[PDB]
Amino acid sequence: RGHVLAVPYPSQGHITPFRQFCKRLHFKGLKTTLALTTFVFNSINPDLSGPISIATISDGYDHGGFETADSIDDYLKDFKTSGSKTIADIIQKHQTSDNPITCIVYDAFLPWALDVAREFGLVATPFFTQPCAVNYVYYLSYINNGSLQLPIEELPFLELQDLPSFFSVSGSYPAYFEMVLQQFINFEKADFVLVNSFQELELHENELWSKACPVLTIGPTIPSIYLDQRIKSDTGYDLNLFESKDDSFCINWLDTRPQGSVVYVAFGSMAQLTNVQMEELASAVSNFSFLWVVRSSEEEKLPSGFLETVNKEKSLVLKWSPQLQVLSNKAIGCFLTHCGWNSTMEALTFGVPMVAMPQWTDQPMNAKYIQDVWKAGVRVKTEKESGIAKREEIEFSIKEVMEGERSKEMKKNVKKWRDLAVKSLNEGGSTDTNIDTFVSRV
Ligand SMILES: O=c1ccn([C@@H]2O[C@H](COP(=O)(O)OP(=O)(O)O)[C@@H](O)[C@H]2O)c(=O)[nH]1
Ligand SMILES: *[C@@H]1O[C@H](CO)[C@@H](O)[C@H](O[C@@H]2O[C@H](CO)[C@@H](O)[C@H](O)[C@H]2O)[C@H]1O
Ligand SMILES: *[C@@H]1O[C@H](CO)[C@@H](O)[C@H](O)[C@H]1O
Ligand SMILES: O=C(O)c1ccccc1O
Repeated sequence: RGHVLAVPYPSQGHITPFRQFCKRLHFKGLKTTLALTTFVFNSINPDLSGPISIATISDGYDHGGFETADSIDDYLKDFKTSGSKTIADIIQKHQTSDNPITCIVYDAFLPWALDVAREFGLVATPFFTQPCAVNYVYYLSYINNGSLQLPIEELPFLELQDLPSFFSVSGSYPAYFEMVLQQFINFEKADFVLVNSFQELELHENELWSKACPVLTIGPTIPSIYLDQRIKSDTGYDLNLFESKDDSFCINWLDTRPQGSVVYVAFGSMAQLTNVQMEELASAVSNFSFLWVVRSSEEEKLPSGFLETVNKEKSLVLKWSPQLQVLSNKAIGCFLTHCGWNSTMEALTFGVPMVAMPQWTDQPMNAKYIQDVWKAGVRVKTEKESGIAKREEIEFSIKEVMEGERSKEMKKNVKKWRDLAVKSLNEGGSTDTNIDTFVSRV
């Protein structure tokens, strides 16, 4: 008779793994309530794929969300204040109910949630939505104090341009940098540490980070239908902040294309590219058959007249994609990606080789593992005066994944991950066992 209150950070790349993890807990017999901010809750269009219980909380920006904050530091500060009160509201209200909350799974970005869980005598477990290698680097910085020493002794192959953007773009995003460092301020006092990865994907880094902490890999959070198929209702991502266009057009359009012919291009839910970068992309893209996601707020930055000179026989532009169905479609030749962790793990488990074009935060690390560890893609060369990828380098990287000699080797190397993820989610696998360890304790 346990009840987990799950609290993601209010963004798509964090709500999705949290929701998928709750579906796994429901399948194991554990009730969950998902705590969403009021702005996010009123932004979702509910087409559910499974049972869901949602409580709303506040970050202090119910009306406008993050865009109405004065600054990133004010947003996180108000969210700790408002979010701590409204999380406590849910726990207190449920204390006289059939199933009082017994545990808080909270986003590692929000370590103040452990203070609330302690105040009510609850089990507390941070949930890291980024891979073990990224988190371990941040842990090493924190136990120093905000500084990392290259080379990292137990990971000597990493260079400065492989690190999270906060290290290589000096002074960038100081409040977000303090946030990722402060994920470890009280993890000492946490019962477990949960991570959206699976052990066979980063054995070395999972082993290293586990010496410091009790870490439980519980991923990948990809819907059950694509992998182990143990959860029959888990057919897709069902908490979308972005309207889905009514997905059939894009997937009908992909079915007409020859196998491996389409270059899929997407940058996640919040990355913003410059006009100069959009033009180098739009030029490089146009030498190929492509499916490119440009979010509605980014359409301004494409060259004027572009969305009409597209060749509609071979190519298509969307505001948002059904990315899971896109990546499982065999018209896809390769994935030009910003290397957000969900998109990386989705590309890996589906066997789609990548052109890595990291933009910031943990993306450079994922780009490095994509190219040099998993050997499932190549990283675009960026010119150093700008940080920008020129169209000729973007085109070279696409062709290297689409057709070169290492292209054939990268396709077989990435096809191994599906069965390893499936094995991990099935009975007796590392993730399935780690979920049972967590459920037993709760
Ligand atoms: O057009 C799109 C682009 C992204 N995604 C989903 O949005 C999530 C993006 O998370 P990620 O960690 O890759 O990037 P972030 O948005 O956090 O930068 C992923 O689950 C993708 O499958 C989608 O459904 N349609
Ligand atoms: C972190 O700061 C960045 C700006 O540097 C914000 O864009 C980001 O806000 C996210 O933006 C998404 C839309 O692009 C929303 O889906 C998400 O809820 C919101 O958190 C900040 O988190
Ligand atoms: C932070 O800056 C990056 C570029 O470095 C951009 O991709 C994001 O949109 C912004 O939040
Ligand atoms: O939403 C994310 O994926 C994210 C990742 C790193 C830093 C800040 C963020 O909002």
